[PDB]
Amino acid sequence: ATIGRISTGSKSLDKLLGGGIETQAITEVFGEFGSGKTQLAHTLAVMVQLPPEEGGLNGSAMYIDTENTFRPERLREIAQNRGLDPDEVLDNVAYARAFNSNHQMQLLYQASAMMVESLNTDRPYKLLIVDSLTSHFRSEYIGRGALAERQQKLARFLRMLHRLANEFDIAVFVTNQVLRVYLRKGKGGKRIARLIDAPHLPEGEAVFSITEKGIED
Repeated sequence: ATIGRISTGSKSLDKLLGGGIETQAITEVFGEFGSGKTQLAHTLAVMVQLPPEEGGLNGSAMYIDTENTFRPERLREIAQNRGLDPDEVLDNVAYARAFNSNHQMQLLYQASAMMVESLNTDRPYKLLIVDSLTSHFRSEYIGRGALAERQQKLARFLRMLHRLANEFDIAVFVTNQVLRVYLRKGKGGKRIARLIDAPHLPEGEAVFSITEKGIED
């Protein structure tokens, strides 16, 4: 029942989030294409695996890809640049591609089954990534008349994500193309993260960089 924390790689971004990404909660990052959402997702996929003193929870990660954003070659560079074995870091990230919105919900029943199997092991799942959470729902429910249903399907998927985060004590990290964090391009390849409407965290901004290590100050 202790709320775990995952470092994002950047200490200024971790400060804004009150210590990092929370287990038993969903953290949403939104912004335009190229604002760093997937780089943050890839950095977290590595960070989670690290011991607490280094910013992780000694866990494994699951990655649900909706629009082919997963880059194992990028995860290998981040693992290498942080002094880890890239093939071992890769082995600890379960990847699954969602082809449609209904397949996306079905993937959560598979994540649930996988989480149970790895629960007693020395490396339980501590992170679930959903890259471009809303892309399939917007593709399939177009126009004024399918707005009610899209919102209904989306709310249902969010209810499911909340249940998994609470019963397995995992962080859920979701990305959303343009807890909520707005990402934006800053000056000189810098990125600005702005925290919006957090109940117990003040609004503020955090500037960070995209490097060979993924995300850092």
